[PDB]
Amino acid sequence: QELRQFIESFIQERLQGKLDKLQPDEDDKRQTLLATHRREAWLADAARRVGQLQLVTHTLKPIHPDARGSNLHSLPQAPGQPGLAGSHELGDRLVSDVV
Amino acid sequence: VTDPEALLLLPRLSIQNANAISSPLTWGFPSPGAFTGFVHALQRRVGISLDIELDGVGIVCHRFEAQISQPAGKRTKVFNLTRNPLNRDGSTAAIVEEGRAHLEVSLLLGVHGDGLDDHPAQEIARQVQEQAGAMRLAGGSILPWCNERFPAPNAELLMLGGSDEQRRKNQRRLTRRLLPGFALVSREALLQQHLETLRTTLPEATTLDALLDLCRINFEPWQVRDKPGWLVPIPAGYNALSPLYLPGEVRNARDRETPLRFVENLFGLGEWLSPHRVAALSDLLWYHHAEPDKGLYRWSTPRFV
Amino acid sequence: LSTASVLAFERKLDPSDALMSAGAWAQRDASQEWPAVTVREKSVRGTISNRLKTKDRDPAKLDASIQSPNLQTVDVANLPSDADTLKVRFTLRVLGGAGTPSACNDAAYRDKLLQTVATYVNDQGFAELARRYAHNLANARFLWRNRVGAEAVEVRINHIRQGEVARAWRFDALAIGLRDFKADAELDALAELIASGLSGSGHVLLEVVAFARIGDGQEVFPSQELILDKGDKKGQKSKTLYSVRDAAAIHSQKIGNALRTIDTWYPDEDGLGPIAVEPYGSVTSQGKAYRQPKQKLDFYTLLDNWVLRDEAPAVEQQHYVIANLIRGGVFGE
Amino acid sequence: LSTASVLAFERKLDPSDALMSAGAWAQRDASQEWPAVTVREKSVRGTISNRLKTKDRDPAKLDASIQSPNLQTVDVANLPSDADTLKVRFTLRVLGGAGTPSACNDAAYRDKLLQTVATYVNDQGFAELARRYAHNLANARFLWRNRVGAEAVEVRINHIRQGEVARAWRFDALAIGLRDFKADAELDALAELIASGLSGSGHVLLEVVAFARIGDGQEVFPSQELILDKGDKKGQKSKTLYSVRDAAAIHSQKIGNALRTIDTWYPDEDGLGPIAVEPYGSVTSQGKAYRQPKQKLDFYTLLDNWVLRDEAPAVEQQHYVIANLIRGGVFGE
DNA sequence: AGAAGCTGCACCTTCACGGC
Repeated sequence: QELRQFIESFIQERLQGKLDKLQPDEDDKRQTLLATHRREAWLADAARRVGQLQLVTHTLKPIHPDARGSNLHSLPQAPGQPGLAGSHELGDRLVSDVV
Repeated sequence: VTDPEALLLLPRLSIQNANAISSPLTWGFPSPGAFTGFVHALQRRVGISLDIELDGVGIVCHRFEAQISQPAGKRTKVFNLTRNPLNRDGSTAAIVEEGRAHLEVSLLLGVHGDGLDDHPAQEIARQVQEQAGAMRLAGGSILPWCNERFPAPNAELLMLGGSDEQRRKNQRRLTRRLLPGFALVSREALLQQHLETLRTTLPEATTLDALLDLCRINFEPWQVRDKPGWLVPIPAGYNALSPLYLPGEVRNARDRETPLRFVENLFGLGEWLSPHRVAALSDLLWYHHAEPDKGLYRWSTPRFV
Repeated sequence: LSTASVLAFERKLDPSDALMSAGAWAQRDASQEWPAVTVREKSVRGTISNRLKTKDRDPAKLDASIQSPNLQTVDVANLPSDADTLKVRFTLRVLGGAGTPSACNDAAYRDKLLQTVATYVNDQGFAELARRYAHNLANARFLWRNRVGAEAVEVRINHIRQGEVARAWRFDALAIGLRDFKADAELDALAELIASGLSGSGHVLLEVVAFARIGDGQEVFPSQELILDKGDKKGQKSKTLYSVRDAAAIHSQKIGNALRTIDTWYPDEDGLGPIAVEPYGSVTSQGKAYRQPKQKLDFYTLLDNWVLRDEAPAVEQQHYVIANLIRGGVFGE
Repeated sequence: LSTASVLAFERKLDPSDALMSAGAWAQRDASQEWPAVTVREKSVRGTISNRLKTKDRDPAKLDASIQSPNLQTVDVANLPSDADTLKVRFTLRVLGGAGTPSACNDAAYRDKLLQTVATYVNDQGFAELARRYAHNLANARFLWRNRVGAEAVEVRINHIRQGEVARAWRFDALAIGLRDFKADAELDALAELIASGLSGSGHVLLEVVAFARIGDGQEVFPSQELILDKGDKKGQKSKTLYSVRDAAAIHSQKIGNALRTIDTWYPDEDGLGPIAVEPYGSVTSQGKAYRQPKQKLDFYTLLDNWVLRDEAPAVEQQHYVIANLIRGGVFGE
């Protein structure tokens, strides 16, 4: 309602980005590209599209990217030993990767 | 209680393709975890036959030559990669970036066991050297001293094998053999000290170590601030993401008899001293510290200062 | 039943980097005071000899570009004008424990794999494999571009027993061709030494030194370094050579691929020549990958047909399987 | 059947950096220990000879045209005052196997390219190409500015077999012109030997010496180094001559340019003489690039008509295409 | 006339400048 025009603007932005770099003259692909990527079947296909995990500290993909392993979202516990530190964890909050 | 009674000195080993990548934040010299794992593999392959333990190891790095290049116009450096063969159909495969470096490092390691009274004088060190010649150190094949103008022997010095003047004499004749090198030391009290002088009503995330790695040329009423020694960042162990799993729980492990855990790197501060200001060569050795139901799979050089 | 999900094999037959010195022929006896060839940077001026992309361009700027010169700066390694012989020297460690997997999940798969390689080394030991490795050490195949214009080449191999030499071999590397694998006496002695170093008994250290008669002042080729050239002017120079201890040398993997190219058993016209031993056997020169898994001759299908379905391959293909085991790799599902 | 995306061709006819020594004429036979020409860095006082810019067009700062000795720092190479002969010496390998690329992607394109080069070399061998190469070795075209005022130029070509000569040619380089390829018995023998080296039927390394009477204490011209450094002054030399081990020398790519000028076939006015063989055949000193892509006579369109579409060009364009393959380089999509 | 594995194709997606 108040946010419907925001997601319609994003859907139309993706639609125009798809229609711009088509280099099209024939075969009429814009009818299907305006049937799928414009109406609210795009949200049905977006909920159909899976793969995300929203990681924090565990991306297995830098290690030889053709590797279908496990990725974690669990920031570690604070080390009790005084001295060394890591994980960007005691301040200055961090963004979450997604794989 | 981990105190050595001897110090087997392995001479200046040359390593042709090491791991110049050390950690997701640090590159350059390999991890001290590699050297502790190399000595633990040597104890697995040699030390049980002699009923001796091998705990602790030094690093000197007589020379270092990374395989990098400067992009012609930038202030950073990129890694000289290797070429992998084609995949299945004839196509150039996706490249992974492996950092390789030529090292030349001698290492002294602390013998601990009852398998020496006076019988293995210098055949225990010959056995350890002639078995460690067929091994790799950080991913790098140890080139085992081809036909040249000179050889390079090994040494075995005992702390109880000699009186006090002979103790310092043997320490001096030991440190003459590795004097152009640079001893690597874990410095965590210095990192916590620089943190708590830095932490004056402001927090931190990881800047306590990044501020000691850099070269700030700031102004105070240009000047430049100095650091004692080469204070470098080093990967000092791991930390627990996951609770540890049973051996028959994680798919695709290395083996199905060891518990597995998912870990993150940990980061600390190291120094490259010269080994003529160590004040006890029974220090300067890298030991493990598990505390395994917490995480904290650390390696360090304790008993230093 | 099921194969190992993680299956690793370390590189046996591990060579070292092949440093290049320069000196006169028949001075190969005193070939230790020989100075090394240093890589130099030289700036060259050439033309626009690459083919153009006439997409979103105009003809005036492109033909003005091909009318205009092209300035580059490459790396080059020359022999001196007082040295018509290149001396390429490296060391080689034959480790031992060939068929042992360095990582394996299933204990039953580990036992069946160990029994399979045990039956192989029982009925047919490392004779043919070490003979092919001794050929590829004996013919100077590790001179990749440094061999094609040589008048005469000679390979001297020395076994270092404790700290000094134990056995000396001296081969003419042009009589031993690059495509045929004959049977001689000294080659069989070197192959028996390599097999003894490969049977788990010893970890044999050899030195190989190859003299090549190229010419006075000619150009030699150390192995070129790989910079991916995606960024800010990191590809303006277009040629960087490998240098260790201020001396031009060849990479370890290039010497390994050079003494590894022993496979004369692939289903596409094996009279061509031996190719490098790879899973889905690939040559980067022709841009093809022989032994695709559509045919039943790749390393993976031969492996889990040998040690899982108990059917042995042909006598020539299990040599290739054990050559991948010596070659080392990361496999598993 | 299409063009491979990576196609690399290795340099056949590989020369060396040609060193320069100086001596006296009629001592050409014992010209072995002749003292080398050194590069002397001198500082010259001059004038402003360049045309003025819009900032120096002011009436106050046209004083730079009036009093400014312009104080430059150049290099020079002179003969000794009792030595009137420049000797230039280099070596040249010719390898053979021209049409085989050292890097390819499409093996079908590689086989088609090998088929076209094979039906060329069994149709017409390397006769015209090696004849023109031997003619460019005959007249001292590698003496670039060291030939324009020389009184008599004599070249000596020695077929170094093992460490000694096997056949020696001796040519008066001024009698053989720089614009037409005539016939001679010794020239046909050298052309047949270069053709036998170009077909892989032998190992050919030649030693080329060239003497030229420039004059007593005159100025010889070695290669000038390209310095790829942009705008700076008051400390820049802007003339740096090339030298190896304090001996003035000509670049190897300069000699390779000079003995490559065999192209008398280009659709523009060919009454001038042979130019070098490049794709989009360019003389960037003259500012014009012959064989423009607006004509159908560059290397790439003729090659992709000969290999892909099986449209064989004329025999002269076939010689041009095979001369580009002998040159080497990067071709492909 | 129904099950497994292989291949082809689509879908995602561009920067801040000068040696302890």
